[PDB]
Amino acid sequence: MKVKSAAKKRFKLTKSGQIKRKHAYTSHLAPHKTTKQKRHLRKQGTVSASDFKRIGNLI
Amino acid sequence: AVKRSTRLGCNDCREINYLTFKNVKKNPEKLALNKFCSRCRKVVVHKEVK
RNA sequence: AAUAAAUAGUCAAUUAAAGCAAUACGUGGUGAAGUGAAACAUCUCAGUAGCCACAGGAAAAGAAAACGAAUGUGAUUCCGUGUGUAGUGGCGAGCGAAAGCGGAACAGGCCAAACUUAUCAUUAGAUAGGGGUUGUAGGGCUUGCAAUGUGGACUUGAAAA
RNA sequence: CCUGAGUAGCUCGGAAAACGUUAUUUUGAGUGAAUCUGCCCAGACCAUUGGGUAAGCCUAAAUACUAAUUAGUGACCGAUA
RNA sequence: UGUCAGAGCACAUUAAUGUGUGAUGGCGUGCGUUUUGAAGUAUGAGCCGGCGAGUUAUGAUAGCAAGCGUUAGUUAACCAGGAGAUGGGGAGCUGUAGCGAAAGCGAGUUUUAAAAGAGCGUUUGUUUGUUAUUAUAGACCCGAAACGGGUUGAGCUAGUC
RNA sequence: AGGGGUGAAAUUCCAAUCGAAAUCCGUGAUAGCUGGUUCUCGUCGAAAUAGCUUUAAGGCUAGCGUGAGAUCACAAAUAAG
RNA sequence: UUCUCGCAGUCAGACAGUGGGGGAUAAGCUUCAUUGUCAAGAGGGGAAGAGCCCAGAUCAUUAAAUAAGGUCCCCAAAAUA
RNA sequence: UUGUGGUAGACGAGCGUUGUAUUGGAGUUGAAGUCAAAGCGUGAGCAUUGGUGGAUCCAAUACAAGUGAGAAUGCCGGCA
RNA sequence: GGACUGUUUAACUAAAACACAACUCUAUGCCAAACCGUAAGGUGAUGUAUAUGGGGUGACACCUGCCCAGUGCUGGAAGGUUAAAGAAGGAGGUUAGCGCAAGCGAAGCUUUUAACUGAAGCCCCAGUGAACGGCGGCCGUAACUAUAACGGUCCUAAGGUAGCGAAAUUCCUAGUCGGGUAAAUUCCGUCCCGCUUGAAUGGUGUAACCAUCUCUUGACUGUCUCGGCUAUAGACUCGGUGAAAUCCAGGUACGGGUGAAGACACCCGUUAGGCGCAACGGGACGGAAAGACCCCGUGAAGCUUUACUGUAGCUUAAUAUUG
RNA sequence: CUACCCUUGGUUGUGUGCUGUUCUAAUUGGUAACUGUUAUCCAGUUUCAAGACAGUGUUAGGUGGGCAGUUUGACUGGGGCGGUCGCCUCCUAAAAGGUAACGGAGGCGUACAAAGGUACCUUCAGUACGGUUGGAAAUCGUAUGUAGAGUGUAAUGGUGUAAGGGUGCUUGACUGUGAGACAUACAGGUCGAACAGGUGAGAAAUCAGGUCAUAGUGAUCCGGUGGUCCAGUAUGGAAUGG
Ligand SMILES: [Mg+2]
Ligand SMILES: [Mg+2]
Ligand SMILES: [Mg+2]
Ligand SMILES: [Mg+2]
Ligand SMILES: [Mg+2]
Ligand SMILES: [Mg+2]
Ligand SMILES: [Mg+2]
Ligand SMILES: [Mg+2]
Ligand SMILES: [Mg+2]
Ligand SMILES: [Mg+2]
Ligand SMILES: [Mg+2]
Ligand SMILES: [Mg+2]
Ligand SMILES: [Mg+2]
Ligand SMILES: [Mg+2]
Ligand SMILES: [Mg+2]
Ligand SMILES: [Mg+2]
Ligand SMILES: [Mg+2]
Ligand SMILES: [Mg+2]
Ligand SMILES: [Mg+2]
Ligand SMILES: [Mg+2]
Ligand SMILES: [Mg+2]
Ligand SMILES: [Mg+2]
Ligand SMILES: [Mg+2]
Ligand SMILES: [Mg+2]
Ligand SMILES: [Mg+2]
Ligand SMILES: [Mg+2]
Ligand SMILES: [Mg+2]
Ligand SMILES: [Mg+2]
Ligand SMILES: [Mg+2]
Ligand SMILES: [Mg+2]
Ligand SMILES: [Mg+2]
Ligand SMILES: [Mg+2]
Ligand SMILES: [Mg+2]
Ligand SMILES: [Mg+2]
Ligand SMILES: [Mg+2]
Ligand SMILES: [Mg+2]
Ligand SMILES: [Mg+2]
Ligand SMILES: [Mg+2]
Ligand SMILES: [Mg+2]
Ligand SMILES: [Mg+2]
Ligand SMILES: [Mg+2]
Ligand SMILES: [Mg+2]
Ligand SMILES: [Mg+2]
Ligand SMILES: [Mg+2]
Ligand SMILES: [Mg+2]
Ligand SMILES: [Mg+2]
Ligand SMILES: [Mg+2]
Ligand SMILES: [Mg+2]
Ligand SMILES: [Mg+2]
Ligand SMILES: [Mg+2]
Ligand SMILES: [Mg+2]
Ligand SMILES: [Mg+2]
Ligand SMILES: [Mg+2]
Ligand SMILES: [Mg+2]
Ligand SMILES: [Mg+2]
Ligand SMILES: [Mg+2]
Ligand SMILES: [Mg+2]
Ligand SMILES: [Mg+2]
Ligand SMILES: [Mg+2]
Ligand SMILES: [Mg+2]
Ligand SMILES: [Mg+2]
Ligand SMILES: [Mg+2]
Ligand SMILES: [Mg+2]
Ligand SMILES: [Mg+2]
Ligand SMILES: [Mg+2]
Ligand SMILES: [Mg+2]
Ligand SMILES: [Mg+2]
Ligand SMILES: [Mg+2]
Ligand SMILES: [Mg+2]
Ligand SMILES: [Mg+2]
Ligand SMILES: [Mg+2]
Ligand SMILES: [Mg+2]
Ligand SMILES: [Mg+2]
Ligand SMILES: [Mg+2]
Ligand SMILES: [Mg+2]
Ligand SMILES: [Mg+2]
Ligand SMILES: [Mg+2]
Ligand SMILES: [Mg+2]
Ligand SMILES: [Mg+2]
Ligand SMILES: [Mg+2]
Ligand SMILES: [Mg+2]
Ligand SMILES: [Mg+2]
Ligand SMILES: [Mg+2]
Ligand SMILES: [Mg+2]
Ligand SMILES: [Mg+2]
Ligand SMILES: [Mg+2]
Ligand SMILES: [Mg+2]
Ligand SMILES: [Mg+2]
Ligand SMILES: [Mg+2]
Ligand SMILES: [Mg+2]
Ligand SMILES: [Mg+2]
Ligand SMILES: [Mg+2]
Ligand SMILES: [Mg+2]
Ligand SMILES: [Mg+2]
Ligand SMILES: [Mg+2]
Ligand SMILES: [Mg+2]
Ligand SMILES: [Mg+2]
Ligand SMILES: [Mg+2]
Ligand SMILES: [Zn+2]
Repeated sequence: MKVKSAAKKRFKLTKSGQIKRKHAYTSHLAPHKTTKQKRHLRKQGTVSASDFKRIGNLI
Repeated sequence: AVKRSTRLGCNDCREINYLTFKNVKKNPEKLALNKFCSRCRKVVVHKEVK
């Protein structure tokens, strides 16, 4: 099996197996979002349980 | 969509630190507000930047 | 022969080539499409199938104008790992090494040019020999010492297993 | 004194390499160098440092395969196999 | 078109409230498929016998079990050995320290002027055997109209000579 | 002589076949579509819903099932206030 | 019926009562909310009926009491006023 | 004591076929096959006897599968 | 309707379709245009504008009207825009060097940009219809009514001319009228608001011809009123050989109802001794063909175009052969 | 008088191409002749005709269904046609929330340097009466009136000492964050206490992380711009990235 080249470059793993990710809606069209929204989307997050199983076998 | 947004940049480090809205048709004069600057860590004049 | 010479052409003698197959391996030229991307054109399929040419008992490759970042390795080939890593991708489907390390085997040789010899209406810029084969540069020019060996990818024979 | 020239480079279209063309390799068209204080390379490029000697040739072994000859084997088949 | 009761008839056994037939009474619209719903005026099979569809190779995850264990665990290629178990082979792979895009720091680290706050960490291993699922391969079996590449056909027929 | 031929032209004819022969090969093409998938017993036992989908006969996640483990009460059910 | 992990199937539903939308207070119509059954559930009543009523089949018994429903005959079971 | 309708599906426990490895055993005084019968099991299934048959087969514990046919307008053979 | 004789879908369409003699347009000066191939080579043609290729129409007779706006084709002065390529220069990277730093900075190479030159084509200007094609409305108006010769106005490139017309064309429409008949959605002639006829995708006539279409009529007849008879070969019976599709197992009634909504099989009734033979087709949603119609599939194939992306060919320029 | 820099013209002179001639030796010929050769091809030698043209190779424009590979959506009381596809408000929606139909009505893809923030002051529309232009209705005074007024907007909800109107000062329409919740398949969305920095209003308490609230919006990839305490393929830069 080959690791998907798109699964990597977008999902980093951690010590306990959580898959770190970046928030979307942070590429353009900045004036259409509030500074609260922008500063909340700047921080990183983890995949939800609904996607953890699908990303585990993808990596 | 229409583009009524404008950028406000500091006048000491010449850094752009704010994104606001402006009506070019109604308001003809450039904005000259005074806002907080992350670099200078103080309040300083921010002017409209193209 | 045209056309004087000379070539084209014609004839004779000698030596090789033709072809086949092993439903298999090698090299080179040419080279798709079904399919996947849940459509499709970049892409994939795939340099695969097929077509053709040349072999050989294997073929191909091969002795650094190299790897590559070090007080480093020192032809080519094949196996494991490095790793599904660095990367490359309408960054989509996908594709995917080169170093290094551990192993199988191990082998390095030879021409051109200089310089020189002999001969060609010697206009040689040509033929046949000696000299040379490189990188911590080599060789030639002139002048000496030490050498008669060790080893080959090497010919004929004889003997033995 | 000699050390491989329409050659290495460069431009225009392609390709090989994992790479969808790009440092390295190759070429259809055009142009075109230098000679150990020389030339090429270390992913655009320049300088320092270092590595290597292109444009000539040959090369056993480990590697790939079994139509065939001899011996033999099979938790392979036993006439719809 | 059978089943539960049931006379009469004829026999005698894997000795068993026995076996063969069944006047008569009660009840009773097949089997698979696909559908909300099939006795089906939907579908598939005339009958019998044989054959006929979840595999293999390489990896990932999880359950169960065994070996070895806290500076652990385990070898791949290859060599010897019976086409062996195995011995040599520690190249490597997983775990042992994490955080950050990265230089970097380190039981801390990223963000930030911040040590405040927040995110991630401040521990529970490895190699095999078996089972389940999954990825690449044709991947449970059968079925297209098609597409591309090569060859064979003008003895029928159409044209021309 | 077949992404070709021939056609006083009809999509005619090209070996009882022609909107583009016959045969072999890529090939076991692909099919979200039909059909089929073979021994037994025991425990438990659904859904036909929401969102997205060039999606509507398909797919992913959530909802409902099953196996293992944890949570004993503060968790979840049945009645009264 | 909450939390974690492994494996799913399901995305065509149907009817009856109740409250509505579309239709015409038509449809065994179509689209919702809710209570039930069928789907995936036999038995008894409805003469015959997937969805209505009574209920939930472990096997055997030629035992007894009952639910819906019924007691002239078919067909088990009644009499008084 | 509470239970035991059941499709898709999940989980658990078993039967049967062929062969191999270890043990033991039967067989021309008759093995497999094959037919019949009034047997034993909760189920796959398992025996006993007799006829035919003429040379291999059985039991236990493990292991490996081309391992289970009623349907595919399924293929082949035979017969209605 | 086609001029004709002919040709055509082997195996459902022989015709009004194709072809044909004839007309016209266009290209072609010969190594001709066109065509097969990749090229050689070849057809055209051992021909030479009275010749060859292609488009359209289809004897013969009379005619073929208007529009060059759009598209196509041909030609054109200059002018504007435009590729490759060449090219004056410009901007950076590096560092010899200058400078306390900072910074500046020669040549060499190297990255990139570039005025300007640069054909055809396009924009633009004319011609071209037997080239692709197109060729209108509204309002008022004459001394009975009716209608409008006539006048006004909008738009277009120009608004359909002749001829023919309820047509193989007419929706309304079985249009009105006349003829044919006792009676005529068909037929013949005529009328014209021709929704939407019309002049080389030709218009209108036309003698002869047609296994063409359509209507009336004489003779003629079993086409019919209306059915009947005869003879053979079958069918039927006997002797011999001996299939076929179909088929879950069958011992296979009718009426009303029910049910997946049209029952041999279910519920309630009625009828019916067992089994053949000859008949005829009501049913078994009878048999044969995994519906050709409809829909679905991110199915296939053929064809079309100013759908997209490409490409053979044709044409223009730079460069090499190239003075 | 001696020098440098602009507009324009002539001159001997070189450097480039641009159209225009002439020439032949490259090259071409399906002109003719001879020879190989008993030979229509081919080759050689001429002759004639062209001629640096043409043809051919490479590069680059134009035309090009002649040819090829594909695309040409979904919902739908069957399809085609018509209509719609995202977000917001009300009803259907059955007094928590949620709930469909090609059911019934409407809007949005913004606006405001003030319509934001703060401090202070202040409170309808309409109607009645009285008054030049002036009129049914402009403005003034008094009274009445409990929202029919305003709150930028489509509706709903809210709000009459408010969230409506006016004035003064300002830019919090801040920086780094963020415990805890709402709603959700995911992706995303919504509210937010509180902390640190530095500000605005106000005497202070306090308020200010855009508006009375709900529509005013688009993921990823790719490339561009500004800043930068990161990388810079031997080293120093640069290129190129983060
Ligand atoms: Mg393809
Ligand atoms: Mg595809
Ligand atoms: Mg697909
Ligand atoms: Mg060799
Ligand atoms: Mg180079
Ligand atoms: Mg490649
Ligand atoms: Mg050197
Ligand atoms: Mg470098
Ligand atoms: Mg050299
Ligand atoms: Mg055989
Ligand atoms: Mg046989
Ligand atoms: Mg009975
Ligand atoms: Mg019955
Ligand atoms: Mg079955
Ligand atoms: Mg059905
Ligand atoms: Mg149905
Ligand atoms: Mg029936
Ligand atoms: Mg049917
Ligand atoms: Mg079917
Ligand atoms: Mg059948
Ligand atoms: Mg069978
Ligand atoms: Mg395991
Ligand atoms: Mg070992
Ligand atoms: Mg912390
Ligand atoms: Mg362990
Ligand atoms: Mg013939
Ligand atoms: Mg094709
Ligand atoms: Mg046709
Ligand atoms: Mg035929
Ligand atoms: Mg198949
Ligand atoms: Mg498909
Ligand atoms: Mg149960
Ligand atoms: Mg349900
Ligand atoms: Mg529901
Ligand atoms: Mg589907
Ligand atoms: Mg699910
Ligand atoms: Mg429903
Ligand atoms: Mg529904
Ligand atoms: Mg209802
Ligand atoms: Mg209603
Ligand atoms: Mg209703
Ligand atoms: Mg219904
Ligand atoms: Mg079902
Ligand atoms: Mg029932
Ligand atoms: Mg009943
Ligand atoms: Mg029970
Ligand atoms: Mg009782
Ligand atoms: Mg009772
Ligand atoms: Mg009784
Ligand atoms: Mg059960
Ligand atoms: Mg056995
Ligand atoms: Mg026996
Ligand atoms: Mg089998
Ligand atoms: Mg005719
Ligand atoms: Mg004729
Ligand atoms: Mg015919
Ligand atoms: Mg005929
Ligand atoms: Mg030619
Ligand atoms: Mg000729
Ligand atoms: Mg004609
Ligand atoms: Mg005509
Ligand atoms: Mg005309
Ligand atoms: Mg004109
Ligand atoms: Mg022109
Ligand atoms: Mg007229
Ligand atoms: Mg007339
Ligand atoms: Mg007529
Ligand atoms: Mg009449
Ligand atoms: Mg008629
Ligand atoms: Mg008439
Ligand atoms: Mg016409
Ligand atoms: Mg015409
Ligand atoms: Mg006429
Ligand atoms: Mg005829
Ligand atoms: Mg007879
Ligand atoms: Mg007979
Ligand atoms: Mg009924
Ligand atoms: Mg069908
Ligand atoms: Mg398609
Ligand atoms: Mg396709
Ligand atoms: Mg040219
Ligand atoms: Mg010739
Ligand atoms: Mg030329
Ligand atoms: Mg071109
Ligand atoms: Mg095109
Ligand atoms: Mg096409
Ligand atoms: Mg394709
Ligand atoms: Mg549709
Ligand atoms: Mg419809
Ligand atoms: Mg309908
Ligand atoms: Mg539409
Ligand atoms: Mg509510
Ligand atoms: Mg409610
Ligand atoms: Mg409002
Ligand atoms: Mg204010
Ligand atoms: Mg306000
Ligand atoms: Mg892109
Ligand atoms: Mg560097
Ligand atoms: Zn600043």
